[PDB]
Order: sequence, then C-alpha cells, then structure tokens
Amino acid sequence: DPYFNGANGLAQKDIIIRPANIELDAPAWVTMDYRTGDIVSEKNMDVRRAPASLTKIMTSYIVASEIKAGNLSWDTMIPISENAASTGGSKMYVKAGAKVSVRNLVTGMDVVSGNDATIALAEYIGGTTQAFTDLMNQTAKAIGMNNTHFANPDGLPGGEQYTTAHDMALLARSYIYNFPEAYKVYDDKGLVWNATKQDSVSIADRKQCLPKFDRATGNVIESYTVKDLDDQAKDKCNKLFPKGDNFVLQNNRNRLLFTFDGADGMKTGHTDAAGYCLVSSAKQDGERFISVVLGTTSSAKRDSESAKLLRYALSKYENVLLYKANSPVTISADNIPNAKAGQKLTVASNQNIYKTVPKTYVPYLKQGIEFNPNLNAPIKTGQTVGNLVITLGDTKEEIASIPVVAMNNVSQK
Ligand SMILES: [Cl-]
Repeated sequence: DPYFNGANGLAQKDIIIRPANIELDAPAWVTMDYRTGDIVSEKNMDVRRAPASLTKIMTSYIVASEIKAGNLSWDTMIPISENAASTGGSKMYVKAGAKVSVRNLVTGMDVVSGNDATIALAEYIGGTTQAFTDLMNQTAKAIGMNNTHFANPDGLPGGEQYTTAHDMALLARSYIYNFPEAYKVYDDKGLVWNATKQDSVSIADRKQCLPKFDRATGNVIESYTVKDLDDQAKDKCNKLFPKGDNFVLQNNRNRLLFTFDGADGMKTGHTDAAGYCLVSSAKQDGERFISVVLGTTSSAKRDSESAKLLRYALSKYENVLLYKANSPVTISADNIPNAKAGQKLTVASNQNIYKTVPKTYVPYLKQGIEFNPNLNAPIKTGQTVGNLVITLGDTKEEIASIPVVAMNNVSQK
C-alpha cells in the first residue's frame, strides 16, 4: 500500500500477559494442578502449621488403602468402643456397643468431621489410636510429606502436631489418584443419620418422603409429608423413617460444594492454633486443581480465599504436552567443534514435558536445544549433549528444560 506510511511499525504485536501474583491474607496456601503436579500459586507453602481436622484426610487415606488392599471392605461392621462414642468435638453420634459399617463411618468422618467415627476406624485398623498414629506418620513419609507429623487420628489439639500446605496438597493428589471411589464421598452434601438404628438414609430418599422431624429432639414425627405418594413408596418412607426414631441431620461444612461450580472436595478444619483451613479441589473440563488454605481468621475468608485460588487457576492456566517423549530433533553437526562436515545430530529424551502453563503463553512457546557450550566431537549415541528448552516467544526466558541425549554419532576430524 503506497497510501500509508509505516504500517509495519504501526502494527501492534500482541502483548503477553503474565498471570499476576495473587494476594490473600492467609498465612499459607498452595494451588497445584492434579495431572502435572505443577504448583501455579503458593505462599509459605513449606511453613509448618497446625493440621486441625485436615488430619482426618490421612486417616481416611489409610482407610481407603486397606479397602483397596482387601483387608477391609465398605460393608465391614466396626464395633464402637466407649472411648470412640465419648470423644468430644464434632460427632456423627455413633453409640457405644453398636456396629457401624465402614461406609457410614467414613461418611461421618469426611462429611461431618465426626471424631467418634474417626476414632472407631482408627482403633479397628491399628488396635490402639497410638499405633494408628504411627501408621499415619509412616504413610506420610512414604507419600513424601516430609514436613508433617500427626499426634492423633482426628486432629484434636495437643502434642507435637504440624503439616504444611504443600504436604497437604501432596496427600490430596495421592488420594484422588489412588482412591477415586473413596474420594467421591467428599462430594456428599450432608448426612441423614438414624441414630436409633445406627444407619444412614440417602439424601435422595429424604427428598422423596420429606419426613417431619421434631425441632428440639430430632425425633421423626411424620414418616412422609408429601401429599401424593404410591402405597408401596409410602411404606418405604415408613421403613427408612420409622415413627419415633431419632435422626441427626448435618450438612457438609465445605461451603464450596454448594457455591463453587465443579468443586467436589475436600475437607475443612479449625483449631485456635491452626485457624480456619480448607483442602479443596475443583474440576472444569478435564482440568482439576487442588488448593490448600491454612490459617484464615474466619470461615467466610477460608471459603472466599480458596474460591479465588481455584478460579484463578482454572481460568488462567492450561495443561499442554510441550514435548512428546522420543521425538527426534535433528540439526546440522558442522558447527559443533572438531566435527566431520558430512554428519547430522539427532537428539531426544525418553521423558515427556507435560506442564501447566498460562493460557496466554501457549501460542508463543518454542522448542529449542541448548547444547553444552563445550561440546565437541566425538559424541556417542546415548551421551548427554544438552537440554531441550521451551522458551516464551523469541526471548531467552525458559518455561521448561529437560536433558536431551544423543541418538547419532559424530566423528572428529
Ligand atoms: Cl489436571
């Protein structure tokens, strides 16, 4: 175009937007992608703080492992000791001398944070609660939680007791991966618990019948309140909600289940030493993130600040396979010193580069080979010659770096 001056200089290249460093007033947090393990946001992620009921995640972790290993099943009926039934704090209200299934006890532990249920599972798997705590600390070392020490199975304060946001994210990621069925329990909205029979009722079964409960005692007054029901569906309301049976009704106190779209976990906790804490996970279009927030001064901030982290990660990041393993990258070998002029050099790594990167970076990433600057011929097949490098645009800034190995031979002159 001869009727415009300086169009090439007037044209505006798109400006790459880096994700801004998020700011919360939580003393510690971490946000991690599930499939890559990459950390996209964190503060003080290795500072040791009190665990509170996040301890119950490890207890639930060990319960799932014993089920997967065949030493336990969801159907197994555990006796409730008087020690378990009488533990204070959050209860699911299991009675001493009763038998309760693993499925019910795990639901009480995960959804209601019941200490009596946690203690009942611990006594059964470990014998004593002390022995079970030792198993918790061994399992923590095996997962790689190197800054974590539990004093008991339920997170009640007392004794040496700590974890980190990074360690809790490692535990959660392992939980999602190894125990997907047990992890589904954390998405339960609440627990409808028949304390008389010592068994639960599906929340869906409650919404069908809509029973009437005495406000002051939890005793069922009416089995069904629905105006029109089938005679046989009416009797199933009468069997699941008898007349006079005592019921306890509790919601899952992870508010994110109700407010955050795609949130399916995980666990809350609160002591004076730990503050309000939340391990949470949200999935949106195949992309799952894990967030841990520790030490907030209120439950509302605990939920507010966790949602900010999950929304920030889910909307600004992306999983990309930057390098497919065993992919050749060939270049001319003439420039490398002491090399014969005829030959070429191919390099490759047996590893992938699968990384969580900002969405805004993706169209600007470039594969590059950074050779050892002192590389001269001869070089043998299987010799390490440098790194495969992912850079951002035409700059030298590196997003990923992986050592690369020689697939050819070069002969010196
Ligand atoms: Cl993911």
